[PDB]
Amino acid sequence: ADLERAARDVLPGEIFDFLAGGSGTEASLVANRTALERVFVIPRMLRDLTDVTTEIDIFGRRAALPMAVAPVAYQRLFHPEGELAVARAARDAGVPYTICTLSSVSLEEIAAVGGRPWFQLFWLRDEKRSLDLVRRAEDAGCEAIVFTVDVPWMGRRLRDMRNGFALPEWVTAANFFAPATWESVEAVRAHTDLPVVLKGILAVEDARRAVDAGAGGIVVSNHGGRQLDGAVPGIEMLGEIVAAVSGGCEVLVDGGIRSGGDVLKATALGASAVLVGRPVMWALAAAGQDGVRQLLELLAEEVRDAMGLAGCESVGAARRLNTKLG
Amino acid sequence: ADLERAARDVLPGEIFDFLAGGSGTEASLVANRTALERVFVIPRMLRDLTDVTTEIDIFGRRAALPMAVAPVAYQRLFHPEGELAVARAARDAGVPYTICTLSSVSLEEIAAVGGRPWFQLFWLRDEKRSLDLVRRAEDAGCEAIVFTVDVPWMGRRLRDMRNGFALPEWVTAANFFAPATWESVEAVRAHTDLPVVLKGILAVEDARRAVDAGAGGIVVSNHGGRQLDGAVPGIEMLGEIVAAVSGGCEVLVDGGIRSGGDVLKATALGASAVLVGRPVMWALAAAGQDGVRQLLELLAEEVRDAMGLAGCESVGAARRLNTKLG
Amino acid sequence: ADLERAARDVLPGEIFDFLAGGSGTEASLVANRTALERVFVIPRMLRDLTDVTTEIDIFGRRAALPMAVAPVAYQRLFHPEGELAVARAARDAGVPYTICTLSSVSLEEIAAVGGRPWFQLFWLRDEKRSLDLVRRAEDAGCEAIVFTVDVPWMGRRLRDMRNGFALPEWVTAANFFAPATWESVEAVRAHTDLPVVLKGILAVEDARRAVDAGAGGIVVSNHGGRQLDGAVPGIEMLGEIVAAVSGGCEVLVDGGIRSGGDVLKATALGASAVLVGRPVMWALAAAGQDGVRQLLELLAEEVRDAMGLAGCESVGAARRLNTKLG
Amino acid sequence: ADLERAARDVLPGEIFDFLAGGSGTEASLVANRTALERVFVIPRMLRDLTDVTTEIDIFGRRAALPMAVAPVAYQRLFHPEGELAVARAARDAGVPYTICTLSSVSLEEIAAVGGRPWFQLFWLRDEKRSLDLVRRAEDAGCEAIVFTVDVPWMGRRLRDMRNGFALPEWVTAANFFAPATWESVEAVRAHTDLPVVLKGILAVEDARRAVDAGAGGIVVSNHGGRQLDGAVPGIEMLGEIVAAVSGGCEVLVDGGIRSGGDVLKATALGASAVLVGRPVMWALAAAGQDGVRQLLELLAEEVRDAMGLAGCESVGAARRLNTKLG
Ligand SMILES: Cc1cc2cc3c(=O)[nH]c(=O)nc-3n(C[C@H](O)[C@H](O)[C@H](O)COP(=O)(O)O)c2cc1C
Ligand SMILES: Cc1cc2cc3c(=O)[nH]c(=O)nc-3n(C[C@H](O)[C@H](O)[C@H](O)COP(=O)(O)O)c2cc1C
Ligand SMILES: Cc1cc2cc3c(=O)[nH]c(=O)nc-3n(C[C@H](O)[C@H](O)[C@H](O)COP(=O)(O)O)c2cc1C
Ligand SMILES: Cc1cc2cc3c(=O)[nH]c(=O)nc-3n(C[C@H](O)[C@H](O)[C@H](O)COP(=O)(O)O)c2cc1C
Ligand SMILES: O=C(O)C(=O)c1ccccc1
Ligand SMILES: O=C(O)C(=O)c1ccccc1
Ligand SMILES: O=C(O)C(=O)c1ccccc1
Ligand SMILES: O=C(O)C(=O)c1ccccc1
Ligand SMILES: [Mg+2]
Ligand SMILES: [Mg+2]
Ligand SMILES: [Mg+2]
Ligand SMILES: [Mg+2]
Repeated sequence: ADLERAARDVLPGEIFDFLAGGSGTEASLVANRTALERVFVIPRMLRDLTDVTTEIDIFGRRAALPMAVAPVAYQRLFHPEGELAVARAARDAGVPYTICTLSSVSLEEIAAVGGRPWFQLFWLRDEKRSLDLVRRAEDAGCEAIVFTVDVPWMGRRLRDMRNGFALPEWVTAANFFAPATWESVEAVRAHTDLPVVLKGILAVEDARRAVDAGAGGIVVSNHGGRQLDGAVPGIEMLGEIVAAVSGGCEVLVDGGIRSGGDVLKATALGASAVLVGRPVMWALAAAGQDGVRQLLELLAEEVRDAMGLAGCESVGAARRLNTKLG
Repeated sequence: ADLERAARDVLPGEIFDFLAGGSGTEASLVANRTALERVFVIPRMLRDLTDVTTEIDIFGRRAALPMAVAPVAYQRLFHPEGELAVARAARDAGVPYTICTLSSVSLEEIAAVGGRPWFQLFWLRDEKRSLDLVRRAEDAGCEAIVFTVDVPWMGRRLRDMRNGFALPEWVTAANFFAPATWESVEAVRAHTDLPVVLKGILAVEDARRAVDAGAGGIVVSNHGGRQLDGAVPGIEMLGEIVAAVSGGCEVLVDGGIRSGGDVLKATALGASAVLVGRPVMWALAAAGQDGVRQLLELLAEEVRDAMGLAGCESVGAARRLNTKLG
Repeated sequence: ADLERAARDVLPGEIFDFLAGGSGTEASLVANRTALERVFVIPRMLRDLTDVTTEIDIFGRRAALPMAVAPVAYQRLFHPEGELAVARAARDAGVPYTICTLSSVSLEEIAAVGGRPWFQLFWLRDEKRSLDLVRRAEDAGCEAIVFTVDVPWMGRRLRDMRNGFALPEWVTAANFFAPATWESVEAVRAHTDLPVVLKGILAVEDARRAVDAGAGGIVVSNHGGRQLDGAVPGIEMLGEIVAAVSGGCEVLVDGGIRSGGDVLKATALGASAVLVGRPVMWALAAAGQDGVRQLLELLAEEVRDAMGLAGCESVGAARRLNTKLG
Repeated sequence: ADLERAARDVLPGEIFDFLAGGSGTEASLVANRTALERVFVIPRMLRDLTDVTTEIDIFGRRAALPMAVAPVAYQRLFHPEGELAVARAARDAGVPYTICTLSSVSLEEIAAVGGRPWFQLFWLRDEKRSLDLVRRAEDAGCEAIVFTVDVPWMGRRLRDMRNGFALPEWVTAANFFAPATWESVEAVRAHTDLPVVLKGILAVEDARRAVDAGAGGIVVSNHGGRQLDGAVPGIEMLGEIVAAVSGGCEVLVDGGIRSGGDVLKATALGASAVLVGRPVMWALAAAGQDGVRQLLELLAEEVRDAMGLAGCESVGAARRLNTKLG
């Protein structure tokens, strides 16, 4: 959120491109923003705002905002403290932090920071190794398993191909693949008491099947435009998906959230909470832990401002706002 | 209306930005104009135009045009004569002038200019002080209380933050805050016989509740894009709101009105009248009282021209025009 | 149709602006083109094209194309031969030519060129003088009275105001105003056996009333964007109007026709024929009579090409084509 | 697919324009791309991808991808090996190749390359010569007759007119016209056992009549924007056409396909397969046979990538994907 310039200044171009890029022609990356910009909120007036609160309860825990840090791999690419800097700032802000399967600091180290860590799973070739990663995350105190379900394999990121981009030798997968199926979801659900959250759902019937499968939540998402190029933005499917699950699981959304007003739009369309990816990495690149803290404080102020201006004393009230496309 | 250049020439940049700016990304500021530009009128032909009149009756009084000067705070920012220059030109044009709570000349001085002064209220922390301001306005001969209902607090105007903009010491609140609620509306309605007009309504159910609450009018408005960034333009809610109140109160609109054709569009969508904000301040900056007089004469000619070209001998006929979105 | 550059090269700027301009912000001028560009034809294949003909019968006479030259005042502004050059080229092409009330050569001189002259009427202050002009036109052999019904007064053409544009002394109204009403239409209809064609109809109920009033035709038109700024383009009202009159009169359209493909679009939306204004004046400015001849030959080839490519052996078949908005 | 630059580098400008251009204002050429860009796919997740296959069965034969090389005349314009280079690369990729009536190498030479040759027919003035060409194609082992039905005559390609473009003397119609009708279709169908595929259908009723006429397939197509300027893109008619024929023939589409994601969009809208024209010629110009091979390998990888990311193990599954317009 205007820290993007600072991050472009400091990062090597090919790392900036790894962060910023999408797959193919980047149509789905651009559409995430276009779709949000077409949504207008219809605010309410003259309601009691004596106790405006941005807090929510999600997956058994209070969060300070309806927002979590999205899983983004290899955060030491952006700053030497990598995941620890981001997790510390998230903890201090009361925001859940999603630890990656491909984190550049081990999941146990990040969980020891405290806060509310979730763990994002990629399915390994091996049910047994997959479930061992889930068990590690649970043993370390992670509070939810965010199972990424839109990466049978990685999308074609043409910026990275044009750059011949590769992991610097000083960045590794500190926790150390086969396509996940509904059978994999069931194996995870049977082996943990943590809520299983399926990230990357766009079809209404997949959202309904996720509830039937025992998911505790879904993230309506086209993976920041990095997977199928031409995949619909999650924000365009969110309202239909929220209606189809009719309260059967938490429904989160991501893709393009860049302000507290955008958070308000997502909640007015029915989201329980959003994920935020690239902006958190911009803040990390620009100023480390303190950069991420400042970003989360700015987003917190913007969310409180937008809610009150729209007559909403709580996130639940914001979910009852109506919208109009423009 | 092309006086904007002259105003940019003369004003200090940070004052020009205070006037021109909106909140956040300015999406709602831009949308006010985009929304008007999508409306096309379907004109009628061959009707009697022997006595074309732009006059309306509103809040017990004749007005020369279906237009009033919007409340804009601190008009000495734009010209040394500030509010007195604008109120004199409005009086001479037969246009109501809305005196601000944050006027830079006292409300009694502006009311003494004559004309048809309305008074815009911000709710004070203190029902008693709020009602004393209403009583001052009524004692001074103001004809309507325009209660602003979309500012529980001021929006985030990033131009002003980037400029570190502050009131020059030579500008003060010459009449000298807590969020207004429906209880505040009732307190005002019980304490005045003047029509109470709620400015900043966008939701249909808030317009219906305003009628139920005893409002004499509403202004369908997103506050010139200065409050919630992402709030729908008033012009996009106007037709639905006019249908929902079904004549129970006057329905005004503002945001982006820049020509007599725009006034015609608003009336064809059902508005009783419009407010005009920034253009009046451009005229004031460019040429003081005579600048505002010339602006109002130009708008008067454009409204008469547009009405007649659309076959409308009266504003009521213009409200029966149909429109098409393009 | 790419002769516009040549015309801009040769004409004085203020005359070019008189020709090219619209009223107000020119929104309706631009919308005439935008609206045509959104229409796509659904062509038919494999039909018999052995005898493709672009001819139509209109107002009792065969025309070589479904097109007439629109009334454009003061054509000596564009070329020394003015109206005679255009009328000669129209005659030779088999296209009707509309003589203006404000022609710069007398209506009797232009009618003597031959061809199929129509006469465009502006209502004079005086029913008697108005009807005398109609009688002159009929005596001279004009075949239709094109009564302009969208000019109670002239629109505000800001290019001309900025230019301080006035008629050169070498251009006069060689045939030598009060707002026309439905009473005026009836006076004309009672005083001529020629078909009366009302030019400037946009509302469906005005098209139905025109049939009830005894009009032989209407021109669905916003006057090339020169009258009400913000008036809907005629092409956007054409289909609804054609359905409402259900064959009760001829329905023509104008505004922005710049190719034979555009003629095909208008006919697929239901027009009996189009008028063409500015392009004919470009051709006249660029190369006089021979310029207009070349323009009409190009339009004739483009209309025949478009019809055949869309599977239409006749203009009637083209009116049965379907369209899709894009 | 980014080989377009290389082709522009090497080809003479007027040959590049012959390849790239459309008719008229090129509205239909541009719309082919705009229309695809508005389509978003709704991908499915968590399905079995153990045996993803891009193969289809069409006109009695397996094809490696749901794609064929479109008929493009005079390929020696782009490279000295012309049609033989393209047909060899198509054969090696398992893609059908459409031999043109106006090929610059004889149809028997191209068919002898092997692979799966189809033959595109233009109707000759002479049923007997037309049917002799069909018999030549069948005798040579072509597997389908692609009867072009949208060229009663060639469209007006203004780039070629402005260039005064003509065939170099070193390029000839190595196989050596009157408008085709439904009678011509029947003559072809009665004289061959090969499937007859009507290329250039856009109207729903023409697609239904094609099935009734005994066509084995249709290509929903506006001829790459080269025939009627203003013709709807095929991709905008495809879904309605697929529903109307309800499995009665194969339904192909072309126009603007530039990636495997675009192939996925076409199949999600119901196409059995696509044709690809200009990109194959870019590859041929840039690098001959090996250029076309590399293009087809890239398209094959992109189609497999897009299918799997959208949860589709087969092309049939991709046809059951839903889409949303954006
Ligand atoms: C560099 C980068 C790496 C990853 C790695 C992962 C990952 O190992 N697992 C996963 O499940 N999602 C990922 N993502 C998607 C992310 O979690 C959000 O879906 C989008 O970034 C939301 O959009 P923005 O807020 O970024 O627009 C990534 C996004 C970016 C930019
Ligand atoms: C500098 C500036 C100050 C104020 C202060 C106030 C205010 O103390 N009370 C209120 O109730 N409305 C205000 N407004 C909104 C105004 O009354 C109109 O809502 C919009 O200006 C209509 O849009 P434009 O005609 O300007 O597009 C302002 C608008 C501008 C530009
Ligand atoms: C310079 C100029 C003068 C006139 C004078 C007249 C007029 O004395 N009577 C009338 O009834 N219509 C007029 N018109 C409108 C014209 O008849 C067509 O309605 C539009 O030009 C159609 O649009 P284009 O083909 O020009 O887009 C004019 C148009 C132009 C440009
Ligand atoms: C230079 C050029 C020549 C021809 C000659 C023919 C032809 O003798 N017969 C036919 O039946 N279609 C043709 N076409 C259309 C082609 O078959 C495809 O319909 C479009 O090229 C699809 O669009 P793109 O993939 O090109 O967008 C051509 C296209 C181009 C560009
Ligand atoms: O999932 C991703 O989007 C991503 O960019 C990525 C790249 C490498 C490893 C893991 C994730
Ligand atoms: O209400 C407003 O929009 C506004 O700009 C303002 C700013 C300072 C004081 C009062 C109003
Ligand atoms: O009718 C017109 O549009 C027009 O431009 C005009 C101007 C002067 C005289 C007559 C018509
Ligand atoms: O069919 C075509 O589009 C085309 O361009 C063409 C041109 C010359 C000969 C054959 C086809
Ligand atoms: Mg996001
Ligand atoms: Mg306004
Ligand atoms: Mg026209
Ligand atoms: Mg194609």
